[PDB]
Amino acid sequence: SRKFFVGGNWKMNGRKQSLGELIGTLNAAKVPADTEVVCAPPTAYIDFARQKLDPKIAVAAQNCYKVTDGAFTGEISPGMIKDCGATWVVLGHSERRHVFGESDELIGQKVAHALAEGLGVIACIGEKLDEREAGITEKVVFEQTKVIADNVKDWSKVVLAYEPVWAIGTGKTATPQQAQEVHEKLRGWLKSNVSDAVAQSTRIIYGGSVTGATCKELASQPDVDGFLVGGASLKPEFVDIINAKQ
Amino acid sequence: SRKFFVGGNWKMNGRKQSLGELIGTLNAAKVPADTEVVCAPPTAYIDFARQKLDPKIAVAAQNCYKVTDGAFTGEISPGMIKDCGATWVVLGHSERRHVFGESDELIGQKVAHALAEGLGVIACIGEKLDEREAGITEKVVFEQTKVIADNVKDWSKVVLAYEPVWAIGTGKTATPQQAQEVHEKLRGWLKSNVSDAVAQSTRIIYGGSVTGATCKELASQPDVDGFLVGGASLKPEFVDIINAKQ
Repeated sequence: SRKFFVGGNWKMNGRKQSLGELIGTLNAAKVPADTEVVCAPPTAYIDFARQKLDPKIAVAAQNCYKVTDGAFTGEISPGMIKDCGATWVVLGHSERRHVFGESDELIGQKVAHALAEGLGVIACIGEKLDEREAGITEKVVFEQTKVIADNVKDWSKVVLAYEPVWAIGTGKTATPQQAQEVHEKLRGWLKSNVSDAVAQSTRIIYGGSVTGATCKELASQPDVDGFLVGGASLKPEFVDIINAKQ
Repeated sequence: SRKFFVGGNWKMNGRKQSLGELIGTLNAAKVPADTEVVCAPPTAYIDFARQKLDPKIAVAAQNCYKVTDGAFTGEISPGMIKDCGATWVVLGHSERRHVFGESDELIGQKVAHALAEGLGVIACIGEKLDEREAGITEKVVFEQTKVIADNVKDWSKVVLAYEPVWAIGTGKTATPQQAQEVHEKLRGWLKSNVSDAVAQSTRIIYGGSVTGATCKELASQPDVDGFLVGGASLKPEFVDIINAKQ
């Protein structure tokens, strides 16, 4: 049994007014004892969000760089994230890979550094539509997962998030069975490439479309251990998703 | 007369404690009249710094993206920057261009968006060593400045910062005469391609190595209107540089 994990990625949305209201709503929510909840605010608001959020909810940064301090204008380090009271960082998000061209190697180095500095890591992988239709879903997600694994010595504070990028605004959508299919393959890769123990214990969360209407069936899939939620994470709907297994 | 402008780019350095100390020292400093001082904290600390800094000192973000909200995990918008009480953003910094591969096109789009949203912009340009040695300093900085300028509709909100990347961490050093040479070329470019008014009124600040021992000679150069200070901005030496015209 792996502990249910629900992360909310606020992306680049919100201001203090709107996010304060959202945080009020989340603070009022009775968070299930068996569910681990994490919110990832825009970078300018990590501090603000951590101050306002009840400690029952953890805060994540949406990205970080790979050294503790340096001449990297516009970046932040795991040390700063921890200093702001956040305990997680999202790494390798599809938007960072594809819009900002972050390489597997760079993401791997970020993972190693974030873990070494005491953060938990939500490490994201996922294939694009062209890749899925060319039939290389496995080649792609396995290679992304491998580079992440090459940089994980301890999987205790790692959560893998599968993003079906092929279903983001493409005209295709993933069924719960298709999500389950990839999650199972990913877990199989962990078994065959790392260990049975790591495969059994590592949360693989779903980063596809999830809403109040769909969260229950997705959460029931045997290899789906939770969610990295997009737009719904900014709405009272997020609470329904937190309640997915209740 | 152009108002002397001193910016401190903290880059990816510091934590609440050390930055709190830096801020205390800055608050206690006597800033000369007619000197505009701006500090650019790491993104996680924009909010923190603005809360702690005397209102006499403005806060800048070190980067932003080109739309107001959106699916850009890890980015922030001019709207968020303003919401945290900051009034400037640094754009096109050498580290953004050369470590994170930000294109001129992207930088131009960011400048346009930040200005449309009512932020001030510190727009950075500068040539690398291989460019300097190839004798194409003017070609490079002129092309960078052109993209910036094509995306400016009100120069009263812009400061241009020349970074001699060729001298920074290469082992080469820039003299006051070399800085002045480039600044005069840039002002002449503004005069020829934008207007006489804009050339006369626009601050062009020097973003190369500056110490307490070099700042007065640099600030005495006719076309040098201040500094974008790097590492020294974290130290008491910054106050000396603020007083370069004194």
